[PDB]
Amino acid sequence: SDVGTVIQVGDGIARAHGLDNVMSGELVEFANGVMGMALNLEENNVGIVILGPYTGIKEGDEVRRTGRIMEVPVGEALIGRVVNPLGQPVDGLGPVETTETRPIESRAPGVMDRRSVHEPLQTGIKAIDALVPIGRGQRELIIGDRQTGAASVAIDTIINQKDQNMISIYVAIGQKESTVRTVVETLRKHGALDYTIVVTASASQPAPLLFLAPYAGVAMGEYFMYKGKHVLVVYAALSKQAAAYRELSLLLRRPPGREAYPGDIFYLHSRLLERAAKLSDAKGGGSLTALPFVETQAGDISAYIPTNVISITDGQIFLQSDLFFSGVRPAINAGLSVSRVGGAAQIKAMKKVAGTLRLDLAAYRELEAFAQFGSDLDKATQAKLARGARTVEVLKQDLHQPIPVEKQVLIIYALTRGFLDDIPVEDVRRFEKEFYLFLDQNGQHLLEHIRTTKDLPNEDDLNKAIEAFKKTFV
Amino acid sequence: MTRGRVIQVMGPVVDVKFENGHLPAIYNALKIQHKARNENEVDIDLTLEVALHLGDDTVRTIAMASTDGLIRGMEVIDTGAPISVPVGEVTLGRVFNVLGEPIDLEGDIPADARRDPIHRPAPKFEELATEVEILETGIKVVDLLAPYIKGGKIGLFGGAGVGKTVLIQELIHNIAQEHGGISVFAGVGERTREGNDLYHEMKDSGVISKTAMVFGQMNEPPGARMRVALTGLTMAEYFRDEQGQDVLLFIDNIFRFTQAGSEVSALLGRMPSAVGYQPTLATEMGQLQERITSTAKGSITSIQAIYVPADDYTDPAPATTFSHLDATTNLERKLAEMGIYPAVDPLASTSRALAPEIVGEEHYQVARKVQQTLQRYKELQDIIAILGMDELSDEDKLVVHRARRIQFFLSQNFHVAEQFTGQPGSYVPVKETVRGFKEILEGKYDHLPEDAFRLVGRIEEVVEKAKAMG
Amino acid sequence: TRGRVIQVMGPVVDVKFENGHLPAIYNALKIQHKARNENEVDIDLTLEVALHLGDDTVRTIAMASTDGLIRGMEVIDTGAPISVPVGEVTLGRVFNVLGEPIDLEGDIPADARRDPIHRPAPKFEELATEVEILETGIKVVDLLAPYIKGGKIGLFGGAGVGKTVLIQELIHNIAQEHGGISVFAGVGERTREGNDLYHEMKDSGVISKTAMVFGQMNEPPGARMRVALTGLTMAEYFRDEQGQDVLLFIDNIFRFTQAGSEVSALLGRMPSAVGYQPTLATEMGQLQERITSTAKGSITSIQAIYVPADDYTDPAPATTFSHLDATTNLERKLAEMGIYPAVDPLASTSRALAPEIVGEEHYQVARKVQQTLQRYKELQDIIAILGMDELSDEDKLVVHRARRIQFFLSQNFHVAEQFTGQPGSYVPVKETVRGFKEILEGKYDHLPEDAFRLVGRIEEVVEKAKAMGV
Ligand SMILES: Nc1ncnc2c1ncn2[C@@H]1O[C@H](COP(=O)(O)OP(=O)(O)O)[C@@H](O)[C@H]1O
Ligand SMILES: Nc1ncnc2c1ncn2[C@@H]1O[C@H](COP(=O)(O)OP(=O)(O)O)[C@@H](O)[C@H]1O
Ligand SMILES: [Mg+2]
Ligand SMILES: [Mg+2]
Repeated sequence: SDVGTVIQVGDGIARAHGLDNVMSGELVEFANGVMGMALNLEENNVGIVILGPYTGIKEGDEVRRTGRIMEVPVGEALIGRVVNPLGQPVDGLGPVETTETRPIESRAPGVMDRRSVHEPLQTGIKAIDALVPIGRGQRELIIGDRQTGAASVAIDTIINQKDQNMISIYVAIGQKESTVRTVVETLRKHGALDYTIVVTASASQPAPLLFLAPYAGVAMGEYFMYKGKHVLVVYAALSKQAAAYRELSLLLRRPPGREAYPGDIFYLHSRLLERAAKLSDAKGGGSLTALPFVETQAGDISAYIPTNVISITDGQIFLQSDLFFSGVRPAINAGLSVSRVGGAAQIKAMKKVAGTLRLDLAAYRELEAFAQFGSDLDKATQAKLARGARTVEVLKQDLHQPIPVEKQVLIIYALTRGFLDDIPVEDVRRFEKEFYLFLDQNGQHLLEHIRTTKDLPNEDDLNKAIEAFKKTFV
Repeated sequence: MTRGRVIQVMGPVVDVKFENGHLPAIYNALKIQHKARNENEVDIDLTLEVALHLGDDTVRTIAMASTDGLIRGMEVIDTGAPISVPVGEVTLGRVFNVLGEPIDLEGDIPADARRDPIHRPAPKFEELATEVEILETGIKVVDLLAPYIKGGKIGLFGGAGVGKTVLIQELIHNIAQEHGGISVFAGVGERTREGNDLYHEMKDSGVISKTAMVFGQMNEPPGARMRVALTGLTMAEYFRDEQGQDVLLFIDNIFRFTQAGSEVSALLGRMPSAVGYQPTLATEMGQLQERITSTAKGSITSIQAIYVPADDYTDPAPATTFSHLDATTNLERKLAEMGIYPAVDPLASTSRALAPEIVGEEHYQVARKVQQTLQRYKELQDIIAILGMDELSDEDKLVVHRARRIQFFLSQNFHVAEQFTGQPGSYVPVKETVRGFKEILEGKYDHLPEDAFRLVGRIEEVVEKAKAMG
Repeated sequence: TRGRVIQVMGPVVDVKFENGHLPAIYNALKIQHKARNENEVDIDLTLEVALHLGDDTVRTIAMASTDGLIRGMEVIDTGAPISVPVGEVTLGRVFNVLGEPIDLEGDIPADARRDPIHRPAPKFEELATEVEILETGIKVVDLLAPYIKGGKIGLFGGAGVGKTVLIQELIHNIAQEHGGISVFAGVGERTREGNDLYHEMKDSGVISKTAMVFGQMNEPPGARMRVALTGLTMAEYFRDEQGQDVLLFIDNIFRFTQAGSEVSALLGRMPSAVGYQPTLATEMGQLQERITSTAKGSITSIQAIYVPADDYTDPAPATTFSHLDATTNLERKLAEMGIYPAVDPLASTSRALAPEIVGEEHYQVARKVQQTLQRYKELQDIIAILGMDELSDEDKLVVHRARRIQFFLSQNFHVAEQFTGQPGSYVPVKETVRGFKEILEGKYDHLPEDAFRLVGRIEEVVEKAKAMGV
């Protein structure tokens, strides 16, 4: 009925006899206070997945029913904490003091509740903001390579949210716990802790928690989304959540699939990633954008889980160790990367000057092999190569140094309008830095106009400013 | 009277127990409508499809929605037929999910509406038409180089931002204007953001009013993602068989349909076939595709978008799909950047559809000369850039000057394009496009500037555009 | 109470308990049996409880051979997991997985402190989070893979590339200097290598501060599963109670997962990808998370990790990568070229090189070395055909230095004298960074490339060229 007795246990699952009225997905309690989740209802037994240490449970022990589905605490108090996939604090600092709860398995918004994505999510990285823009309500996969700096992309994107009126939720899945603490101390220093709330499920935890962590993060995000806020969610590794679920489903003896994954592994991640939406105004106007991150082992994205997520998301940003060692950092491969919202996720000033930048980069990439023979080329090809070298130089950036969008737009304008093709390719970085200082000193009207109208300033005044700076460059 | 009980719940899979003499057929739909008796329970409104008879009066089923909150001993009702969706005029201007319930906010279909089963055998051998018939679309490039067959399967290939959705809405508009056919759009494994975008774009087009539309979202379970294509096909079949007309069916990603089938096979525990696909790959594809044909009283013709899993065309899903294509159409970002819309380059289609019968006398001679001229110009495009600007300029300028005029005359002004630029848009018959290209190949129009040939309808409007620009 | 043996299938044994007093999971069981007649043998065997079955029955994993067991033998539940001695008494001794000394120097007293092998890992509040560099005296590492004091170091590589030689060189260079305790755990590798290392430690004198635990290839999978946890417990005692700085050397932690996968099928699990156990990541994280430094002490862990076919996508190495602060990846191509130690200079992420510490002097040299070696890889396929003439002017300036940088990254080890005919060298980081800056400045472009091979300081390159007759 509402009680039973344990008949088998081990490897983090247990089979129970009884509990006839238990429902799929219900929370369940053993005699020690250890919780479990009823995942398999079969003819005569129940397959229970244990959410703690199982070694205190024996065959013949009682088990009892809680009568409720999985729920998560939600509220402004979680802000600045570190918590479990359940709402439990992990940082010390005492309890969290939430006032309400949210199911882990809420439905995604429908067709009719969405508005098209139309406002940007500024990461502060020139390459991203210019060539692979991200909007609010978008899902973008960041496929890194472990020798490049792939995790700093998400952490710098989160730190850049400080003046943009955004909540964020870092989710660490199957990470080492001293590295999730290194992330917490990094965010703390930034006062980025002060928005960032943080969910962690480290490699030592039971598989079920690692499997629940991304859903708990999204459920904490949706609270603020439906109140009307904009939230950013970073999934540290979905492939590890998939591995945890595969382990559970093999231990419950379900049919195996392509790599021993169950038949609903695609549906798991579809359920997860379709909760990130841009709500329509009748629904409040809030949004939730997701950034799943994946580490490659050489460039191979042909694994089953990476292919699934690639098919589900709206774009992917590619970082390659070949570019990273040849001096190109952040090391984004603009040719292979894609964003399908792009254009709609940019301000007017950027959308004005990014197209020519893209054209110049593509022409340079297709001309690269001719560069070895420069003395022999026609003047058109020499011009193209000269522009490409400078474009690549200006797209470089230093780790943990974000740039405001208006400064990004101004320097890209300077490049694409020909002002920068007098400087030697080795002076381009220094030129950019000194130009930013010059702007700080006396381009305040231009900076303010861009900030206020999201549009390019007057061309004549802009040209005068750029020429004036060149009159003092050396 | 027959009603069963839930006995096993294992993810999207549910087992149901029935009395001995009243087991449902193997594709029937089952309903669970439970009201929470106490606070320890939850409301559920799920639908199941029977998949296998296991013995001992139990059946194995697949859920069309989430199975959270189910309880053993819950009561299940057998509807006595496959999923049945509404058909007819009420479907026009609406949006449905797999079960035939509108997911738009514009109300719901009255209970006395007529509803057809989603599962059904293909038309009999005697019922099929005895000969081939070209479907004229009014689009010059297609109707010349890659003519659609009534009852044919056409593969649509292309990149991003090249004009797929504009070409689809223009086909829907031209077919409904010049032939009088409705259409059905069936997105399988749709990103929900892209479904909302497509609905609002198509609404503005008022081609939504012809469009009648079914979506199977990426976040639905595999059974729903498997069957959404069949529900769309049923709504098109109604208009072929009842109204006796030529219909258009668009399937966004046949690959996602096959992938959902593979996931369902893994869930039901069948042994995987080569490259991990379900053993029934070919049978499932054939059952879907063989219901798209031309009969004595109408036809269905399908534009299908096909994803090649690793750019490997020998992979089982692309191979089994390509086994059914009558035609193809590829879109080029190079042409979209050159400003040549529609941006089409549709070569394989020439060989089957065009060549032999219909076009084979007049139109095949014109179309072969167009293809040979554009192929020559591509080879010239490498040498043209440096040397060839001078060296082509006498000998090859005769080819290039005519080839660029042919390349510009293949573009066209679409009705749907009027919202981007103020051009009314035109519908050009097949014999007129055969005529114009024959003239340009004869050199009647060489004195006119190349730009006069761009983004226009019949050949005469080229003369008018040139006369207007000088 | 007392149980009985029911089944014996190699390493896995089923035991039944009578009065409803089942042993808990991870409990140790004893089978002690003196022969009843001349048709039996004496048994003294230990088992670890793994699963509970129905009908009062348990699955256990034997810690020794199962030959000789009969159905019906009596089994004693000791009431707790395997427990091993901790403290000063462990220093200078050699143990097996059960805490029994295998050296000939006596036996540990019965009343001594004895700690259990299974334990939860330290919590988030108690973790140490600061990076100090550890100098190894090895040029490639200290430049391109710096080790962290109190961090995790992984040495990846396929068979026969130099993992064990490098581990022994690291012991030789660091253990004597270290002001703490050292622990070594041999897990599934060669008894000959264990005997060698023990005698070298003895001769040096370092053995007076060192505890060694061995479970080698000849052991059944239970011992190879639990020997690493025995060593870990011995190290945790010194980290926690004495607040000491600990060095933890583990040789081929891959054998731990391999032994788990050996027993999994007999335990009754379904296979996962590439034939591993479904619980690979969980079982690996259980062990890996206990090896960490806290506010009370630090553990500097250096592990050798086997890559089954140089295939780094194999699940065991792929899962190990997420637990390491720094890595060194050894390359068979270098090994075959004779470049030892054969570290692949890219893969290491140099991670400690994490810009600040190295950042001014050392980071610019390290990144300029990696940029030069990246360009030379791209050149190597061009180089063969076209490249040696065409590259000979521009790119030969890169190739000429890349050949020399790559030969200078090799070194002669103290423990490799039987392989090199030379004594070893110890290079401080200042001299390394100086030498590589010189080679990049072109101060040595004139010396023959062969002089750079298997030396220490750059002055040694100059001397070797002099001897060659330059
Ligand atoms: N016939 C056309 N005439 C003018 N502009 C067009 C035409 N076809 C496509 N475009 C332009 O290209 C864009 C392509 O949009 P769409 O068809 O939705 O892209 P996609 O190929 O991804 O489906 C249009 O929004 C419009 O700007
Ligand atoms: N530093 C070195 N100098 C000379 N030879 C080496 C060195 N490292 C490895 N070798 C050669 O490679 C062989 C295998 O190395 P080993 O330590 O067994 O690597 P692994 O443990 O990865 O198999 C050694 O026997 C030796 O001949
Ligand atoms: Mg499109
Ligand atoms: Mg070895």
